Amino acid sequence: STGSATTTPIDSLDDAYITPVQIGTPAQTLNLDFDTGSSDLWVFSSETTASEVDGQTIYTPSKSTTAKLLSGATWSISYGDGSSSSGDVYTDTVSVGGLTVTGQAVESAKKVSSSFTEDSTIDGLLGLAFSTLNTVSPTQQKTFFDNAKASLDSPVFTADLGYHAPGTYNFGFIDTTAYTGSITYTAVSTKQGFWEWTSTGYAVGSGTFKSTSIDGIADTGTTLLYLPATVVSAYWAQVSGAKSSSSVGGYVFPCSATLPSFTFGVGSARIVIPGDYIDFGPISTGSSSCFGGIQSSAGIGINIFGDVALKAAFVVFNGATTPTLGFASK
Ligand SMILES: N#Cc1c(N)n[nH]c1N1CCCC1
Ligand SMILES: N#Cc1c(N)n[nH]c1N1CCCC1
Repeated sequence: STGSATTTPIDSLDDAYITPVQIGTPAQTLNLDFDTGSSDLWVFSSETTASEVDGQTIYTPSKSTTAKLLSGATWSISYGDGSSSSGDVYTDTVSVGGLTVTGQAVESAKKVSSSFTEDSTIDGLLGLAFSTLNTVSPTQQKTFFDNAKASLDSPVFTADLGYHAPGTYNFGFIDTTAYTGSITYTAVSTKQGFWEWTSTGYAVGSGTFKSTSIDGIADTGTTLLYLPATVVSAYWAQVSGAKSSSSVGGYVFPCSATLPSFTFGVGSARIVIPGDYIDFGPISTGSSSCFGGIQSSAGIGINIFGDVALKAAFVVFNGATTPTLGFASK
């Protein structure tokens, strides 16, 4: 089998992407944030504290003839950025772009933190990292990909995120029309539960490529590109007037600037992020200070190849026995 679904930016800055997902019988369609940096499929629901719902579409398991309470199971997730959610668990039928999994764990939120409440466009998360990070207790549950994998034509999914435009998540096949040149594959460590790999270096603008190993994670659920402070300083040094602002929370730059591109290495290959992709707009409405899309990972403990990086590529998440990651230009 295969599946193919369109993923759409939630706003004009590509802060996140939402993908429609069918849950239950009859189908309840929710728009979920596909997240290769976490491993829980959780949703706003009829069980979510009323004051914590503000415009989201909710899953109502009592209206699904295929929903079953997973007795005794609870879940609780605290994301690196301080957001959180928790609740109980149903199994139900979940379909993405025509690919159906029966008995998928659908984690129903009883509580969500304010950042989730405030984003009316995101109805939940669909985790695509390794199932070892799944938070359901006392019996850990599998991700949608892990459940689907054996049935797929090939044990892979691909992320093709758009810049200020829709893109695609495919399951089970590689669309050879969706990229240019060749796909370069690179090793993955699953030791921390992530799609963790090592970039071979970087360049700023038309500058020389610096060969240096940068370990990090391919994380569709993170907006920005978080890299070591040395690398990030070298980038922003090429933008007149750029500075790191503790009050704003990272590097900002004059909105009148033209940003240089940023290149990252994948083996001997190179992925070029255009300068425009690194512009996250005014820090507040009407400001002439703009927020940068490349930021230091120093306070995080891991480098993160988030949407800013991934949207410059066609990315293959190869879930074979020894997983790998592939990147192509597009
Ligand atoms: N922090 C964090 C994070 C990450 N590294 N990947 N996806 C994250 N999400 C937080 C909000 C929903 C998804
Ligand atoms: N201002 C500023 C600043 C800072 N506090 N740390 N790094 C900075 N930059 C790196 C090159 C551009 C400015």
